[PDB]
Amino acid sequence: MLCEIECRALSTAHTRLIHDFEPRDALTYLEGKNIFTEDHSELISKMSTRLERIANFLRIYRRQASELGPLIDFFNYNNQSHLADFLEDYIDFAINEPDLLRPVVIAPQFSRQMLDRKLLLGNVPKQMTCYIREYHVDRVIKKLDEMCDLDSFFLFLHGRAGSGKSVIASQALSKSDQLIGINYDSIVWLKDSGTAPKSTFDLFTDILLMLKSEDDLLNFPSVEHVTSVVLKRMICNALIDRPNTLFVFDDVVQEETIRWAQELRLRCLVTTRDVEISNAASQTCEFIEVTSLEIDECYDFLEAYGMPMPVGEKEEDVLNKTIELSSGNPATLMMFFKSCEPKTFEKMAQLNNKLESRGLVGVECITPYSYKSLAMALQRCVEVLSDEDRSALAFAVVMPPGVDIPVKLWSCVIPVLDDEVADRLKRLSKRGALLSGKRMPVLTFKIDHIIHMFLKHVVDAQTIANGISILEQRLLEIETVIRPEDFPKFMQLHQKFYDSL
Amino acid sequence: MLCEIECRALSTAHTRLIHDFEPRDALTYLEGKNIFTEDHSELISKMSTRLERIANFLRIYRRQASELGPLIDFFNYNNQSHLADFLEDYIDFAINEPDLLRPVVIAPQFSRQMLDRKLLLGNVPKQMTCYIREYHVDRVIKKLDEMCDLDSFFLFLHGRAGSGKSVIASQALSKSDQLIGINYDSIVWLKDSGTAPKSTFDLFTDILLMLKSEDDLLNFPSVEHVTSVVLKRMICNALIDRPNTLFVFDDVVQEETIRWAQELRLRCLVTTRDVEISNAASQTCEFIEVTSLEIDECYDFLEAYGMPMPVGEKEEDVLNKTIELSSGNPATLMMFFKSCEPKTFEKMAQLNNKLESRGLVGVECITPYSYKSLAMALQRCVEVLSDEDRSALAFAVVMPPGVDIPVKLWSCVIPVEQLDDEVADRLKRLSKRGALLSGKRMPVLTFKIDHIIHMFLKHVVDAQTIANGISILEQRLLEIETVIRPEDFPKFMQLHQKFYDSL
Ligand SMILES: Nc1ncnc2c1ncn2[C@@H]1O[C@H](COP(=O)(O)OP(=O)(O)OP(=O)(O)O)[C@@H](O)[C@H]1O
Ligand SMILES: Nc1ncnc2c1ncn2[C@@H]1O[C@H](COP(=O)(O)OP(=O)(O)OP(=O)(O)O)[C@@H](O)[C@H]1O
Ligand SMILES: [Mg+2]
Ligand SMILES: [Mg+2]
Repeated sequence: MLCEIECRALSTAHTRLIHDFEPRDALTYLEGKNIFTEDHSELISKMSTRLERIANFLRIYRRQASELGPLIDFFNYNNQSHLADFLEDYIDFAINEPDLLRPVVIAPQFSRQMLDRKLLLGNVPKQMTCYIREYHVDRVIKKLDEMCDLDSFFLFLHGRAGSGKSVIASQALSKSDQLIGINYDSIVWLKDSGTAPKSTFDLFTDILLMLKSEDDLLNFPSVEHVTSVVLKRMICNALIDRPNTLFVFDDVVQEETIRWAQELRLRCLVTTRDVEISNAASQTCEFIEVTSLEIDECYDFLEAYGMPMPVGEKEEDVLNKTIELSSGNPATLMMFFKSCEPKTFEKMAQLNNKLESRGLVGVECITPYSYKSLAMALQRCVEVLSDEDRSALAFAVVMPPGVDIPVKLWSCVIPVLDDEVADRLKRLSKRGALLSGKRMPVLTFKIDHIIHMFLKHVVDAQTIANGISILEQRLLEIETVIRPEDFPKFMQLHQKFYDSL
Repeated sequence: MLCEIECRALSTAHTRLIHDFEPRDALTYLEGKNIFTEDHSELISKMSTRLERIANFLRIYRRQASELGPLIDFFNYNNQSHLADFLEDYIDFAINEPDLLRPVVIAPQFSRQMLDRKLLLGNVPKQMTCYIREYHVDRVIKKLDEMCDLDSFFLFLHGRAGSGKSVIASQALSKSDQLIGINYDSIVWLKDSGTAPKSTFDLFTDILLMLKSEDDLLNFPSVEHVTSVVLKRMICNALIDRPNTLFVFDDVVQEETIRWAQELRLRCLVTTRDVEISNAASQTCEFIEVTSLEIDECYDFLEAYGMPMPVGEKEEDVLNKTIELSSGNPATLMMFFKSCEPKTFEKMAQLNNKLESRGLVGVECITPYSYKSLAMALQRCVEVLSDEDRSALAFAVVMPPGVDIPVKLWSCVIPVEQLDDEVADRLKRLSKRGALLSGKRMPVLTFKIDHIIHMFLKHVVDAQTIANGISILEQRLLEIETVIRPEDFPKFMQLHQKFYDSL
């Protein structure tokens, strides 16, 4: 055999071996330099046209010669030195010059390549135009290039529900023309939502078909009936073709799906609500959290969608009302714009009210989200919890939202040393991100408003009157500052908040 | 047919028959040396790609030639002597010079990028990164190289449940680049869990497909309906292609599965809870036990996963609490880390408590194990026991865990002339069928019971059945530290009243 460079030279010099070069002329000389067999020679010497005696002379040559020499020592001898010189020069700018082009651009316009073509068969969705989160979309791409060498790995883009985890993939894959082509060769993107015990197999049924190209979606058999093991090994098969290929698993909720991408040794990205699905993986597991929208970042998001900026004082405040409500949440923001009809501080403030008094359902819209209001979405990240975690949850309604509070101070309204309350609470601000893991000054959690007006218009009416009474019970006996235990027996600073019941 | 060495040479020299070798070139010459049929020849001469006219030329060749000769007497004639020479050398370091074959005509092609390949397709799972048990992973690989010559054999990697038997295979196969390529040519890895009377056939249904390459997973017929005998002989068929091939049978529990790998004369590794499945084998049966984690080894496991080391005294003790609890058990350890939230001696000691008072379910996690808590796992190794062994088991809760005690001293709480030699008999069947106790011979025939293998029982046996074993204890109990408690002082088990209080 030869190699990519030695075969690449017979590739490069081709509109020349088309114009002038009779193969027969070389047969006698190459049956001799022992790079042919008499069946070979005649096999090529009796062809109808030359494009045959040439394509056959080339295909057959790249097999027999211990190198490319006994062919330049022929174009020289055949009055065709003008050929053997080109090929000589090509051997020189490869073995003497250790450089040619690097995987880059001499065939430009990846604008429908890396874009359109490669992305659309990855089923990547349209990236976002009118706002882009730098910080994160950047960090991601970075943590990708870092691993494009690695042989299998898990990138967890964990975050809040509806909080815009998927858009950043569509952006961080569509923005940079390196990830596709350069770092990774192809892309395959599947939304999971594996709830069933069968969704997680079936996902990797449609991946196998995401792989299987036009190469028989007709011959698509009864894939539906195959063993877990057969489909799996039958993907290892289909994988020869797609080396350095990247999977996006938009919205995973089953941990079996992750068990699967590590059984299969897959390079994958994951967008998920629940983070602990990563324990199923003993691997290069690296994560990027998707914070509630920073107080500065949101502002920018606003003007991005022609949304008016504060003139006075208690009008930016009647905007801080909204950032306070949608405690940093893209999708519940988008439901707003879409539903801020006039666009005045006026009609926005009508809504700040519809919210305190109709929860998330008071903005329920046709947002580009696959959900009406957030409530529809959250409903799920709820039913997933343990019947025990579920209980301890819907009780922590009765609270100060956007207020930082001690563990014992929570122990009062919660079911079961109150070290176990501490335990559930963390399982929560982890399994769908619902609170706050704050270590110092003192082991305290929080509860945002979005993650509240959901609860608010969702828990059985009596269950609130009950949590509040259960509050006052303990509550007795013997601003940038956490409220100490010199003054716990009264939660009266927040009587204010507590009035709204 | 040929054989493992004659077929192993066409296996070894393969990134060469990929780079340069047209099968058609050999058809005319082999229809002639009478090692083909005209249907055969055209059958291979009209293929779309060469990887076909090559895989078909190889599969078909290993059938027709009384030996491998009429193929080296061709690569010589086809200007491809650089091939026929490799294969000549390979015949030489097998029929003349034993041994020199692996160092010489095999290693200079070792490719660490080709493991990975071989491995993904053996369905070997990702080896473990952040901790590796030297002692064992090493011993294994050793006991493998020892047999890569042998024609069929059983390596039993027996051990406790969840105690990390399978990880060591993924490591001992993925760490050393000799086992794959050098010692053994290819690898096939299947998790058994054969409970049904049909799981054990079906396993060897999916192996047959593990073998059958892209060569018709489309044409996969109604394999489901074939006789035991036909599938079996139909694997002997499929085996011509995979000589020196290694099977891993992650977690076997049916002994029929072993009857099968010895009917088939298979080179296999086995990870298992129950050890007696080896009696079904009259063979080179060699075993490696997987001990509870050594008291030093565990420590290392800890720091491996950024876990804090003892500053004071009764804080390493409130670590020795945990090693004492998970009486050397990887998977029940992993459930811990995953669930040691802050990571302080504090929050770890909260858990030392959740354990004494919620058994294994007090750490039940999403560990990389295929089980929540160990309990889910053990449940099985339990329902396997004989209804009689099952009884004698759940009674030996009422005990001192991590305490070494006499047989008669057990005879008291256990079911069944007048000689308690039968208690002795069940107890051994136990620390063998899932490893549950302790086979200690001298000073005196005594067993033990670890804590993990206890807080399972603890939160599992019917409440009354404990109040009952304890009363049944005191009954006999009367009548007429590095030292076993003698029989001068048996009538009182009061040293362990301490332990016994927790009831
Ligand atoms: N420019 C933008 N960048 C990021 N997110 C945006 C942008 N514009 C709007 N969004 C909001 O995010 C919504 C969809 O977000 P996304 O699907 O990423 O959330 P998610 O966290 O993936 O939720 P899930 O995984 O549960 O579907 C949009 O319909 C919109 O409400
Ligand atoms: N080297 C290791 N590093 C970290 N964790 C380990 C290691 N070995 C074992 N474990 C623990 O054990 C789990 C898998 O254990 P393993 O599969 O080895 O046990 P097993 O004896 O095979 O049980 P079974 O026979 O039922 O498969 C891991 O998810 C982890 O919790
Ligand atoms: Mg989405
Ligand atoms: Mg296992």
